[PDB]
Amino acid sequence: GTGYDLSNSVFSPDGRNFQVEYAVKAVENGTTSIGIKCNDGVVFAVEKLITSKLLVPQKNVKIQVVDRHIGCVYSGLIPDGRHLVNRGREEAASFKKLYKTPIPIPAFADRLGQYVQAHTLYNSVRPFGVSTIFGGVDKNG
Amino acid sequence: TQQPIVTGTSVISMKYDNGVIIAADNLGSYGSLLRFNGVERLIPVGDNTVVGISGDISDMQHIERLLKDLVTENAYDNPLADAEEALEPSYIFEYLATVMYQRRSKMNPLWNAIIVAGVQSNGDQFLRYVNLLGVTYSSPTLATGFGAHMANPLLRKVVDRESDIPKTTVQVAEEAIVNAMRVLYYRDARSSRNFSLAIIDKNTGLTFKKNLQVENMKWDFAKDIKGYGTQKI
Repeated sequence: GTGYDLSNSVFSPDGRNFQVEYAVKAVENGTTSIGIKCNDGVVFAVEKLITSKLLVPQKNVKIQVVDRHIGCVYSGLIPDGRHLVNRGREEAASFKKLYKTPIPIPAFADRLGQYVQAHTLYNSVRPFGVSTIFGGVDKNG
Repeated sequence: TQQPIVTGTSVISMKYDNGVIIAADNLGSYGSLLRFNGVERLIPVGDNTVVGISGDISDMQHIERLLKDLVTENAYDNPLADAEEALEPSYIFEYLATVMYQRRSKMNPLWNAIIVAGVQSNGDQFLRYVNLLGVTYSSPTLATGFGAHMANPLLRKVVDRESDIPKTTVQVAEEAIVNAMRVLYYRDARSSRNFSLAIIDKNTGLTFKKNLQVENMKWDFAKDIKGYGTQKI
């Protein structure tokens, strides 16, 4: 058969979700962004394409902050990255409200992962067109 | 909150030529029981604002969490969060007052009286009061509970009108605040000897004095009081 790539959450005969891979294609077409885990922390870096010199320098920030200890950078559709960061901020807020301590990095990672994966379960929603490098320092380093 | 349980008493504050000063005793009373000592009731918001809270301590901790999350959310996507777009005292107070009036209008009030003190970005002093009813007002001197009956007379002796603010040095204001705290310890049954004080000045930083104690207590004349009228020995 054919037509497997037209709808989201549809398995192809080889067991793939082609809409997710097209989202990955959209990601690869984005600007470069990297993260480096060091001995006692993390560093995030991103390239911002200066399309013209009419862009105000040092503005148009791409790196976003979650809570006060999590840093997130993304490549792909910037609006989808902002959406994912907002969801993660809500997750971190609820975690702090219930459990008092700021959300650990693995917990936050699983929150974001469950959100993104849920966006690949239904044909009524589009997969996320971003790849996200995030992290920070918690009680475990 | 439909009835307060663990409560905190007076919070007092006054303006002076360069800024504001605010004090509150470190006591959480459980009815008539001075149960919890060492309860910080002055919450610095950043480096230019201090919120003094009186009343239900659980609602005070709720307000603390709200202020923390407000600072956090102000930091989001805001490179000037440490500069031009930092949280101002007027912003924090208007948020608190909106919350208090909404809770009052839902018949579920935050059983507190709040004094937001600080210095604006333009150096202007901010000193305003909101309570569980949503009533808001500002004055050169502000006080909650018993302070509003006893501390305010002593503080208005120092700063009676707006014109007296530029004439009020920080030494005079701090001395007045400490004397008012001593008077409150004298005549308030739900007050503590230990208190905390906070000075927010436009020229220096935020100074947060903890573990202060009421001193210079006049009790000697009590040895000469005998009986309740006719007792001679």
